[PDB]
Amino acid sequence: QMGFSSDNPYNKRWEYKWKHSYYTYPRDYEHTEVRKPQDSKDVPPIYFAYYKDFVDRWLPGMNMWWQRRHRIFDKFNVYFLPGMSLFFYQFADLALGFKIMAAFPLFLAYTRIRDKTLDPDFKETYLRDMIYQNPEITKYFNEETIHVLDYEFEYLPGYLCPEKFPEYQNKTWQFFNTDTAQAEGFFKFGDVESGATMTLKFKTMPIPGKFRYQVGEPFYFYDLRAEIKCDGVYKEVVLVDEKESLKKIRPFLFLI
Amino acid sequence: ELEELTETHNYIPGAKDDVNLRGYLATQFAWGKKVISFYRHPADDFKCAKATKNMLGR
Amino acid sequence: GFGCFSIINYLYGRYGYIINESSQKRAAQDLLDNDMAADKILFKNRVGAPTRPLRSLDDMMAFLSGSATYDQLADYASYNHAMDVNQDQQAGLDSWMSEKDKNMVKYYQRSLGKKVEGI
Amino acid sequence: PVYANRDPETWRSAQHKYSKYISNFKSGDGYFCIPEYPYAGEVECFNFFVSDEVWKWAQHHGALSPKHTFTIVNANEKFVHYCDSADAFIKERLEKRGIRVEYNTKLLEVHQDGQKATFINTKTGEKSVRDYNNLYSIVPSKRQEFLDKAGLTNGNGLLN
Amino acid sequence: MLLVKAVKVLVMGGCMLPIAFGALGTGVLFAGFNVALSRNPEETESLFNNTLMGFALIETFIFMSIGLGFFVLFA
Amino acid sequence: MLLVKAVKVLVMGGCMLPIAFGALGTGVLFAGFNVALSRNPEETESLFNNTLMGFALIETFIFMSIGLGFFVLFA
Amino acid sequence: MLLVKAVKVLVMGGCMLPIAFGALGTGVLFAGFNVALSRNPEETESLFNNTLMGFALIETFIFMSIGLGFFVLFA
Amino acid sequence: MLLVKAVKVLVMGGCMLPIAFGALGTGVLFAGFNVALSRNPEETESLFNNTLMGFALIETFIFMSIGLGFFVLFA
Amino acid sequence: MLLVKAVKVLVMGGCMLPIAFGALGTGVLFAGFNVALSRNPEETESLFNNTLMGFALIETFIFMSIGLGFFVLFA
Ligand SMILES: CCCCCCCCCCCCCCCCCC(=O)OC[C@H](COP(=O)([O-])OCC[N+](C)(C)C)OC(=O)CCCCCCCCCCCCCCCCC
Ligand SMILES: CCCCCCCCCCCCCCCCCC(=O)OC[C@H](COP(=O)([O-])OCC[N+](C)(C)C)OC(=O)CCCCCCCCCCCCCCCCC
Ligand SMILES: CCCCCCCCCCCCCCCCCC(=O)OC[C@H](COP(=O)([O-])OCC[N+](C)(C)C)OC(=O)CCCCCCCCCCCCCCCCC
Ligand SMILES: Nc1ncnc2c1ncn2[C@@H]1O[C@H](COP(=O)(O)OP(=O)(O)OP(=O)(O)O)[C@@H](O)[C@H]1O
Ligand SMILES: [Mg+2]
Repeated sequence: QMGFSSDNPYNKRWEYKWKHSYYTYPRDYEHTEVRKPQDSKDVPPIYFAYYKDFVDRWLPGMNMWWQRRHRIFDKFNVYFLPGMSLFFYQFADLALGFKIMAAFPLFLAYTRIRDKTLDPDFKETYLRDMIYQNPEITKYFNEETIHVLDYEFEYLPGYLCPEKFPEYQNKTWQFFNTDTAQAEGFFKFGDVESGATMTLKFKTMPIPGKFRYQVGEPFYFYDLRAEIKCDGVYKEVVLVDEKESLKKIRPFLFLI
Repeated sequence: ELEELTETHNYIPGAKDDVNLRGYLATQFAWGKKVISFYRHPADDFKCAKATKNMLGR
Repeated sequence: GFGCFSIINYLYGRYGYIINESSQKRAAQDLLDNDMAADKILFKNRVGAPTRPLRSLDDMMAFLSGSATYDQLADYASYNHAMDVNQDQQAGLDSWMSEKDKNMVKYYQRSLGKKVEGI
Repeated sequence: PVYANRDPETWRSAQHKYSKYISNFKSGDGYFCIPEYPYAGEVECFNFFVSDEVWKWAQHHGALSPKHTFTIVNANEKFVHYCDSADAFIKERLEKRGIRVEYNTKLLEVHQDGQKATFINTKTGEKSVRDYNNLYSIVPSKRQEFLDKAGLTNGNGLLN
Repeated sequence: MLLVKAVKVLVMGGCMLPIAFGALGTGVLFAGFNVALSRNPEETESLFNNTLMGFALIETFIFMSIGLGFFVLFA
Repeated sequence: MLLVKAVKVLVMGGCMLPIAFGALGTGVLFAGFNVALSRNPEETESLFNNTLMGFALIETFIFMSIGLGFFVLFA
Repeated sequence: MLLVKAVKVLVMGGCMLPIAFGALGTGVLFAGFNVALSRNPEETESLFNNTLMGFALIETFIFMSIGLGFFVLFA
Repeated sequence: MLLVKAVKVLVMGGCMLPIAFGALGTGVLFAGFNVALSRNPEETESLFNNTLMGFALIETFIFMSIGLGFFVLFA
Repeated sequence: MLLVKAVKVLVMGGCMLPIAFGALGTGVLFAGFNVALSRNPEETESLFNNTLMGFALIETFIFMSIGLGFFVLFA
């Protein structure tokens, strides 16, 4: 699901990505059809630029934090950092060093809230390169003729089944995280040439790569399935199977 | 067209002209002879920055 | 770092005497014990100035280990008139000094704002 | 993830794979293989006590998956042949730490494609293939024939 | 006491000696860069990079001493 | 008192030491530039920019010294 | 007593002398590496490594001096 | 007073140190100009210009010290 | 007594003079190695061994000085 969304009807999955060069916001939202001069309001009201920045930049940004608030309710953000901020706030008048140690855990909480509330962005260029390498998909789909009908990608809530992923049953990791950092979604594709359609379901999880402490890929497709549908032919392609991918690599269990 | 350059704050002379001949006549004897790049806006800044294992991004 | 350095520097101001107050009391009396010993072994001319600190090895150490030795000698050398007199003594003009002339430096120290007794 | 006791001659100063055996063990089955005596590096190459302590920290904060297996595949029946007191302490400390051992088994083959390691129990002659993700083995030795053609070595291949 | 304080402030002045050698070490390094550049101007990148990297280590010692200076001046 | 002040002013004189090494490091830098220039004059511009650039970093330390000079002299 | 203490802090300042020479010796070494690179840039990694290695040996003397400093400063 | 002035004038004498290094750097600068000229005399005027340019940056440090000298001598 | 002890401590600091010269000598030797290495890298092993050997001879004098220092410091 897309968290950052305004009343603009076009380009929903690109609204947070596109950086417009506008000085202020357009008078009216992008029109879906040709309208009449009286359909819009000339000389918009006073303080209109400040109103737009609130309902087009601030409000959709707060709806994101509210939509994904279930990912920040961990014991570290809720109890540790605020309690650490209060212990030094009682001594803020003694010296400047206490003001800093009382505000740092709050700026740290915002950073974790900021990063955790963003929409999960995978490397889509790695994905399209992966499917365009499969002959069963390129048989019906090509980049010059493919179009997106629907897109959904959101984190999975809470801890998962503690038999397929026993890693998340760690009280030290749970103290910092209340979610899993995994995401699940699909891709509705269509080809204007062959008329084919397919639902590209996929699951992702962060993995370690080639290093000790740093994550290798926060969104690694360990399950990638495509249910291709054509004029009268139905195919099911398995680019990445989870039963064979989970035997080689395990999640990363982000901390902080 | 002059109002379009003003209202968009494209007040760098000759930015939107493919051949800014007026820009070459003024720079015939200038140091670091150069003309403004095509469609250069006085507000855009494409500056980047990176941190490497060495200092100063090297 | 700024938070910790500003904190420990505060604790060292509020607290700290718990472990260093002894070293200050020791140096306080020591700074007075060595000064009293300097006045015992030091050449003072008709004014209270240690003009011969290098007379012997024991005088060099007593002059350096003292606190007021630097001032009694610096104030004597910083007094224009006192050095004009000495410049005349070197030429052969000298005489006896009264109790008021002997304290020409104490008057000079008082003028600068010093706390000097024995006028 | 296949590691050994020495560095090959094809590596330059910019290669540090030797240092990743302990660090890059995020998950999977680990094997520490000991060849058949006589071999070089009896005690100066046993790093399964430092790895356990380092791999003990990973399991505390989740860096190392909880479903991992590390076992010592010893071809020989004992670690230190000519010192029982030393070998007794090792076998005693391995148990206190919680490490598993398999004697009379020596590594035989390594498949770099699917990460398959073929082991064989010299005592029973029964071989098996096991998936690995972090493998360490002390390079095995080999007796030279020119010392046997002259009639100098005795048995194992050492000088008499 | 008062003299030891005088030596402390004096040592702080001695810290300006690396500052002098750092200047000479800089001109020497850039003097070689010029020559090294004329000999083979194709590899400007590497030469130029290694130059500043050296300049870094040179000035590193400079500020290291400055720290040592204030340290002795107050400790 | 009078001794320490005499040392403070003394250290202020020490700051003129880098000023000396900066002069030598400067002549050496331009000495090499002339050689580097005569070696390959086609790339004069590159040598020249790098020449003056190094000089900037050289007198930068010199200015930095004067800072410490007045600091101890008044702090 | 205090006289010896004055020399203790004075010797501590003297430790900034290798710091100055270490800075100059750094520029000289890297100045040569620049020229050596233009000459035969095929062995960058080799020459580059030898440069940092030699430098490490320099800081060894530097830290050695500082260690010697605090030693005589307190013993 | 006079004693502080005595160390001020003493510092004022230190200003002659860059005046000394400036002479050596000058000789080195023109030394390179000569050898560099021999290798490529086709660009004499170019070298000559950069030669005198460097000698100016030398006196820049020199006059700077004399300024610093007279200042602290009276301030 | 207290004076000769101060000179003993003073001489102990003087040992850091070879330390400075040794640091500068290190860059020079390694500089000659790098440049000499680029000119003939086929025999890097030979030049490299000779380099460290010389560096060892340098530390000989270094340790000799410190040895001399501690000696006169207590003898
Ligand atoms: C206890 C006394 C209170 C002390 C005063 C505290 C004031 C708090 C409110 C004012 C400061 C708000 C932050 C301004 C800085 C961020 C600017 C911004 O909006 O960017 C949005 C950005 C928008 O993203 P963007 O700016 O990076 O751009 C997005 C991409 N493009 C440009 C392409 C569109 O989103 C966010 O930053 C996340 C939401 C920010 C949350 C800010 C805090 C809001 C607090 C709401 C309080 C609600 C309860 C109380 C009020 C109830 C009302 C009745
Ligand atoms: C008595 C006064 C108290 C004041 C409190 C301290 C506030 C700071 C001092 C006042 C300054 C106010 C004016 C400055 C406006 C901000 C300017 C700015 O640059 O900000 C842009 C930033 C943008 O940050 P950004 O990371 O999103 O993007 C910028 C990226 N760089 C830095 C590279 C450019 O947005 C912010 O406002 C961050 C600071 C917000 C501070 C909020 C403090 C509270 C933390 C959240 C509480 C969470 C509690 C956890 C509970 C459990 C979870 C459910
Ligand atoms: C009159 C009243 C109002 C006055 C207002 C001020 C008007 C100023 C007029 C414009 C001045 C522009 C100076 C630009 C100089 C660039 C020359 C050049 O391209 O170098 C070519 C030079 C020479 O190449 P050349 O080919 O162009 O010229 C050759 C010259 N001859 C013929 C002699 C051989 O080569 C270089 O690239 C060296 C670049 C060095 C750049 C150093 C200058 C930096 C200063 C600019 C930054 C200032 C930013 C200030 C921002 C402040 C914000 C608060
Ligand atoms: N190789 C790069 N070099 C310089 N800047 C980069 C590079 N890669 C990314 N950046 C910057 O980091 C930003 C984030 O990169 P990111 O791959 O997440 O974008 P993306 O739109 O999600 O790509 P994709 O469609 O494949 O998912 C980019 O917008 C870019 O500004
Ligand atoms: Mg993406």
